[PDB]
Amino acid sequence: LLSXFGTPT
Amino acid sequence: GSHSMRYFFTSVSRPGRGEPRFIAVGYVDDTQFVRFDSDAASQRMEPRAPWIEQEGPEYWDGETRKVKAHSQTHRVDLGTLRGYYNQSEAGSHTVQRMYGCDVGSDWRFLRGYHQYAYDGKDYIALKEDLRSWTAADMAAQTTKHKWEAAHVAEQLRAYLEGTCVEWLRRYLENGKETLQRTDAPKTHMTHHAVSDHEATLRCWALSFYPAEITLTWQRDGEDQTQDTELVETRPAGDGTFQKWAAVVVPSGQEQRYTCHVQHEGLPKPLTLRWEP
Amino acid sequence: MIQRTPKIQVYSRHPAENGKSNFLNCYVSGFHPSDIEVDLLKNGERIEKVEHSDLSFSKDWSFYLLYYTEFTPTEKDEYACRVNHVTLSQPKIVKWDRDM
Repeated sequence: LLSXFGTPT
Repeated sequence: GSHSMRYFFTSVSRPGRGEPRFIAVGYVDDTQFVRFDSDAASQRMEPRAPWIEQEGPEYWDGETRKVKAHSQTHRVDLGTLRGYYNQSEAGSHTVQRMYGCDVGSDWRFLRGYHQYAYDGKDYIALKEDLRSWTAADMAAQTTKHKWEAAHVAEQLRAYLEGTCVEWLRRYLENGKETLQRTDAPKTHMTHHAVSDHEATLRCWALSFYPAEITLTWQRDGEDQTQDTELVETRPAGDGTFQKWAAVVVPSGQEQRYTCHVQHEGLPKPLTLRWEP
Repeated sequence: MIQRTPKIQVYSRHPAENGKSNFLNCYVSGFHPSDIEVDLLKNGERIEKVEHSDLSFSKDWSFYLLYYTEFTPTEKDEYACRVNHVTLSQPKIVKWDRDM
């Protein structure tokens, strides 16, 4: 299963 | 440890020609169960293993949503980065990401990891204590600060120690046949005269899973990392791997050379000798 | 930004028997960046019914990819693999040898 968090640098 | 779930993201910018290429892949140990490709028909999370096809349409819809979410984060990241490093709009640039959890032989959480690269270089890694980041340079400190404010690691700790393991456990159960099996390498050896006064002995390991193997040559029982040729392990296609290792010998002297093979599928390592 | 040359290998899924249906594999690995041309040649001419696994990469962030296309080996048919990359003056052509 994949994360729910989109980590924009 | 005995079992590992990893996810692999690559985003590639193409400036003159539209939105970045995005490719996501999920892995249980050496096995690929899911794939997304932005340049593919369905525009959906697709299966690639039997034991994941059984999953219901809530699973696929979710994943497709979250994976498009990931590609959209990566699309921004290529902007911000080009800027950080002040790169022209002219060139292609690559973002790679890898997260997942390992579990141990009892299937309790071993360790978490969440690693990011830009242009094939470590940019930022989450540290093994799952509280803090390692920043590869001062572009990457900016990000670290940004993710320290936005309390990112806390929300990654939730997923890596919780959902990641709990569905790793699930994928192991539903794929007992495939994921918990160990395929011993089938070993043989070949000869090819090379020079008037020289042969090559190629020692072979075929149809093994998982992918971790060791092949060594001995001459008269003394190891030869010298004089040898070792091809990096490679997938058969069929969910198994292959390796060979060759030494070149003085002809008449083959019998002196032994190739030794380790794999968890072997209790006692196998010694193989040239034997018509 | 980096650049690794890809290390190529051409090899049959199963031990080659002339007349027996099999799989030809072109494995390109250890390479960066990802954009790469790869085909499977029969006696020079391009095999079009080819399939590739999804891009991934290894512990050092170098990419790997498997191109494969069902085929039946023979004594005279010469199978090869042409790879081009931005780290290559000229495309590499690597002939298949059934004992590599």
